[PDB]
Amino acid sequence: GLQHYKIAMDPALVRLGSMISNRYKYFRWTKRTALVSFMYVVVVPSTIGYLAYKTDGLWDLRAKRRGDLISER
Amino acid sequence: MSLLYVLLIIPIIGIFLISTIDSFYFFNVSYYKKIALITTILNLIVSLIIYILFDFSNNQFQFIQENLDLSFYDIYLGVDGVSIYFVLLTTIIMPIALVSNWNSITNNIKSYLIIMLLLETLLLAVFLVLDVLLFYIFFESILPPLFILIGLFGSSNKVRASFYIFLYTLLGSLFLLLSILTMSSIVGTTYFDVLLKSSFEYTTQLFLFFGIFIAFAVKTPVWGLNSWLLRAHVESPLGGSIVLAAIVLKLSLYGVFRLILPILPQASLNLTYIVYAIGAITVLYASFSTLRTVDVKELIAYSSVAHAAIYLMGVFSNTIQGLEGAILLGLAHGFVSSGLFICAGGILYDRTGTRLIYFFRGLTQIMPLFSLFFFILCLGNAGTPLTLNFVGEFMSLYGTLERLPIAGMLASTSIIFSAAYSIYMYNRIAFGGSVSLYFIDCFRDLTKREFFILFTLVSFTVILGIYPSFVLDGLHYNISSVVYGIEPNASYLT
Amino acid sequence: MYLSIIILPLLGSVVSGFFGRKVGVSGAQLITCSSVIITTILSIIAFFEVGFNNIPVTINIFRWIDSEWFIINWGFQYDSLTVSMLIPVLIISSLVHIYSISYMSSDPHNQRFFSYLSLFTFMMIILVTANNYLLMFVGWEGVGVCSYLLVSFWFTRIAANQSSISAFLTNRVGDCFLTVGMFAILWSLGNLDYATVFSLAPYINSNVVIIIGICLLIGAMAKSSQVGLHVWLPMAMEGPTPVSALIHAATMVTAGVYLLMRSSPLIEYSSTVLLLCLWLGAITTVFSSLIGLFQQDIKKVIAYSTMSQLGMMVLSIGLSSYNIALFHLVNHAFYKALLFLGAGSVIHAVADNQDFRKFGGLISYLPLTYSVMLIASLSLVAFPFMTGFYSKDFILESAYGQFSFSGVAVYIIATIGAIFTTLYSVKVLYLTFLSNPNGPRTYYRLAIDNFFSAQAIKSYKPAHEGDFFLTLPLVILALFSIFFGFITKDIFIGLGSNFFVDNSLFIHPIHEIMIDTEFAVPVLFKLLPFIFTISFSVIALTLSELLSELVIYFKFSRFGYNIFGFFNQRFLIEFFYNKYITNLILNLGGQITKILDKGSIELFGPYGLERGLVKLSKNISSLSTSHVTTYALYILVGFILYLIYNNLLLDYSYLLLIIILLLLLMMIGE
Amino acid sequence: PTPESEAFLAKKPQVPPTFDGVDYEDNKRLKQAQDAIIREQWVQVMMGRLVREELSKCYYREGVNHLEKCGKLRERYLQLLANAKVKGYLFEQQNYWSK
Amino acid sequence: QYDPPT
Amino acid sequence: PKIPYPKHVWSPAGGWYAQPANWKQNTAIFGLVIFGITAMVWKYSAEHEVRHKMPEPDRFYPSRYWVKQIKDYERAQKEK
Repeated sequence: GLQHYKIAMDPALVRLGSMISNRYKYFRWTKRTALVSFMYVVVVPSTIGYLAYKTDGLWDLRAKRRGDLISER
Repeated sequence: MSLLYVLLIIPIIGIFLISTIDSFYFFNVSYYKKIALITTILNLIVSLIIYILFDFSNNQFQFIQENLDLSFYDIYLGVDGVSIYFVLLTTIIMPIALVSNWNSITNNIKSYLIIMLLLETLLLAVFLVLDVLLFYIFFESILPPLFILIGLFGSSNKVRASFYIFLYTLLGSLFLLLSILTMSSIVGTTYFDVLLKSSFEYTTQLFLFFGIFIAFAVKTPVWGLNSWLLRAHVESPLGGSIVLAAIVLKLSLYGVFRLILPILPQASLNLTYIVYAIGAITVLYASFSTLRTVDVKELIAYSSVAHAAIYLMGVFSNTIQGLEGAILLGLAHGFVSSGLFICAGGILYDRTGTRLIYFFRGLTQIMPLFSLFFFILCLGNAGTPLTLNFVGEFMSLYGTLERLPIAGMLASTSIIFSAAYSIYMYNRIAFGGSVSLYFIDCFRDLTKREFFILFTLVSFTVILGIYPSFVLDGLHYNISSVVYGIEPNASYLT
Repeated sequence: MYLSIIILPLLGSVVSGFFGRKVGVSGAQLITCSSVIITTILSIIAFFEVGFNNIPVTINIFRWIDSEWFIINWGFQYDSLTVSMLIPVLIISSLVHIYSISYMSSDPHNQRFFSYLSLFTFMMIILVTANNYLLMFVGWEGVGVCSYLLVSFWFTRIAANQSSISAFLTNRVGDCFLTVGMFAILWSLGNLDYATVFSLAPYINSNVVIIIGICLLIGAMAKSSQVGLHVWLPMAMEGPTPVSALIHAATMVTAGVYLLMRSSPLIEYSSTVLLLCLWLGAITTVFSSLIGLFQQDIKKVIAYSTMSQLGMMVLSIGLSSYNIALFHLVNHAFYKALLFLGAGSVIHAVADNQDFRKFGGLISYLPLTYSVMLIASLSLVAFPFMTGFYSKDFILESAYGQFSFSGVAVYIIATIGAIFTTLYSVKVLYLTFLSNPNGPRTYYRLAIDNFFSAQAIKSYKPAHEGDFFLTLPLVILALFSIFFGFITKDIFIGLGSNFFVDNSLFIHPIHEIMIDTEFAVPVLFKLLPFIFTISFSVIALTLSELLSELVIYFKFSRFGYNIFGFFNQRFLIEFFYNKYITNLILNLGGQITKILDKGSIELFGPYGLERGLVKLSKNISSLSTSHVTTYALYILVGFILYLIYNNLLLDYSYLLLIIILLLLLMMIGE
Repeated sequence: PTPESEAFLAKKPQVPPTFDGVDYEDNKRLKQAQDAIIREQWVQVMMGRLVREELSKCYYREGVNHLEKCGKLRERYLQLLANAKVKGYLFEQQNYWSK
Repeated sequence: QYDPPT
Repeated sequence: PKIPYPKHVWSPAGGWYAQPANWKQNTAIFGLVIFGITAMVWKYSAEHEVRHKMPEPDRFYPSRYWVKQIKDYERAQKEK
């Protein structure tokens, strides 16, 4: 509610903020854009999850001396 | 009378005090802030008396009160090791949150002060109640005061933000509520002492895990569910933003210490690879986007999503180091996140009316004190040593790595990527030229109000960074109870 | 006393930086320099006490982290290695503090400056005096933040800003691997105190030695700029020259070297890491020496010399010879400091120009400055019987002494790197000093010739040397760069020296090469670098000021044009870094925050549910026409369907599908 | 040996650390069992913290000849390192192994 | 010279 | 020359070309503080400096005059 300092508000900068703010309203589904959404939301986390599952309990360093293995499974 | 109930009522006196003075003394709006500020200091004093009496090596919940008047929904209060620092953090932050909006709130000062005082009573009750139905009663009760607070004192798009914080929380909680209700129908109660010693079928644990995890993944927030945070943490008033990033975010982390770890042991141990996939993807995506964020407040808000993943991975690490560092990380995050919002939302936005980083450049030429603190705060956000943020990140990351090496390693990229956006923000605002030429009017530096809320916030993160034994000491014995497992040569001693 | 040399540099810096308003420029200088000088005097005492008498001393103030098996203390251990480390750090820091008194009397912010260099000094003592790896990481990140704060000291330089980012961000890239390595140390041993890692190291699993050893190898690359983690160092020279002397020539860039030496009891039980310590050391030795040859900045050339000497330091680590590494380490620091400091007075003489294309003459103008830089360069090029001779040359014999394929292979690589070391060594000396003038008149227009009628009082400024505060460090380092090598040769190198007898640098007898370094090597190879040094220099002296045509002919040839450009532009490595590493990060962030966040995440979520649910409900509102006959037909239809559902004994799935079908044909308009 | 100080009277477990032959409905008993099992795992871990303190003392005191004068303290640390870990009382409370 | 601090 | 700069900008490190008229007594005042807590550190350091090998009496040894771990040992050795 209070007043601030005087600023050289740049309409190009002002309008660039409007589009970044309002970009969510113009998203559509395309051949490209579903592929991007599919890679980063589905495939990539599925890749980490698959590796996490496949290498869970597999290693343990705790006090493994010479002549013993890091692996446990 | 329990000291714990003293904690819950003093803000109610403040609300009652604030609302009746106009019937006693056109009373000046300065007086009601004086009452609200003093009321929070009293809660801080009581919580400090409780810590000076607290025993760090006792399993029994402390500062409980006899009731012997059992109804269907009684309110029980308790303080053990895990919940006390969360209570301690809340009573430290709330005075600073009111001071941060000492001048910024102009209209409806009574309403703003009453909400925050109410908001304090509801937030303490979350860490103090002694059953899971009471936990849910107070973790969802904050929604109406937060809804009205945002849309009464918020930024331009406050209407969209208020609707996002209310409808994501409500939905996630309803999935949590279906799980809490299933537990109560099996155990016949929700009281922590009774409920913890109940076991559950493996299938029950898996389905109980979901609903609770749906709920805590919304309130963490993990990436892909985080759009309510970017709206409601930016459009909120500065005090509400401080409470929403220092206190409200940490109810879900504490809710793992009551609702997931002790009563769903098998379920957690088998579902960690989902959680670490979500957590690592969260760190990784929430860092790249905050690298490209133009709103200065949104960049600070969305770095919390980055850090909340690290201590979310530390509480699912089944390691005494991970669990402790996770509490330390969420404790330190409250100080540094609070300061960064003060720096962005309180010091820049007040002077300039804007939050676009395009308009800021080389403030170090004009604001030497602001540049100073805004640099320690940026280092703490980057987990630089001497900062409790570093100890929490280090201890969480060891626990995450020791539990799942690949996930902790993919979490360990945070050292590289949190410094990337924390210093890129620092050199764009403080450095990077003489001053932004869009300033047609020179800026005053930090006032004494600004200099002291930041001095406190960086004091806590630094002192507890040299000596984190102040928090670590009382955490040890009680957090031992939330581990799951046994050693072949130390189990079943006879 | 031993805890005092940790506190004093800290105390000067806070008064310089937080009360510099209340002590003024000269007070800030006097306080911090004296604190450094006092810390210098006690450091040399500890060297006489910790090392010569063989008494390591332990200080444990209080606990830092205490979680189950994890008890990290704010504790400090002095042993033979850390007193040797603290000599070049403290001698040079003091001299640079004095050198900056003259250097920056014109820079306004002069007392924020003197606090950073004394804050750098504090964190370098923390790094080397730690009991454990985690406390070392405090001095580790602390010098990294001190370096950012100094690289962007002129923060209105955008160039300093990008350089500061590169220094800060690149060192974090190594600090991730260092931090992950310390996680492996905590995992496999339960702690990271030096006494506990090294006592148990000879018994731990081989593979945990590599995984730990590898991680600290990457961390060494970032601090000690190596073949991949170096882009931050050459443009770190955007800071004031005093910074580059103390920090980016002699102290901060050997933090990684010190870590490899400190961890020798641990890393010595796996030849693999030592193997990569060897090959990476030569690859970075030759990769850097080549670059400096084609550099048109004196600061950026001498920066690339720092990496090359750093590269030979890692090579000896892979040689399992840490005593040579420490000996070369300190010896390189003394003269290399002077080389930057000598350049610094050069920059002050001219109007702060840094290009060789406008440098020349100055023999009569800067006699003292030329004399010291020659002294430093001779030790840099390992001219026989100098400070750098014993330290730099011994490496090659040590490299050749290990009679293996790798040792001989890097001897050629080191020697060809040493050949190019001579080339830029004379290039700096020739172009700046031993050549025709190439700047404007004002750099050389003395007052002997009148050349002026009414402007005799001013306009001369003929590039005079500096004052006492600028020249005193030059003379002090000049003595060390001549004699300090010979005096301490038995102290560090010797042949059977018992200086390192508290297990400060652990060496395993299975790969001892000390006796073979002196005996089995043929005499020709021992003196071979001397032959190349004296020879390959005169060709440069022949190719410039004697012919000055072959170099021009070689430049303009199509084959010769690109080889000049390719090496000048740093092997295009930063090109391959900016385009395919950081711009990639900046576009993945762009894809996530446009397509995903303010994108599909909203569309397949709140905005999408918002838009469709609004339409779905307008349609169901459309049936509410408030006409009684339509309403009765709706009631009769529901009456019909409830009868249909019941007595037909329909499966419930049809009812669900009917409702979804109705809801989602109600979604369809018209 | 060292006499037990007064502070080591209230926090001393009054019952051996197991869940065998106990009643979970007796709340006073279940908690003490949990406490006692926690007390032993923590003492065992802190034995490691003293053997390392003792070991570190030798490591400076011997140096070059450290691998052959205090290796006896070294084995003790490794044995504790392999066993002494706070693992909690929940797996004990919920599973019975019964030899 | 050196300006008085202000 | 001298760069122009604002006169309102309060700095903790001083500002642009900061030096007070009392840069000496204030320097002396601060200098006492550094000395005061240095020996304060030196006292605690001299009290906690722990060693395991004792020096020969002949050899030069500056710490024989302040540290405790050997001063008591030296006088204990002075008993025969």
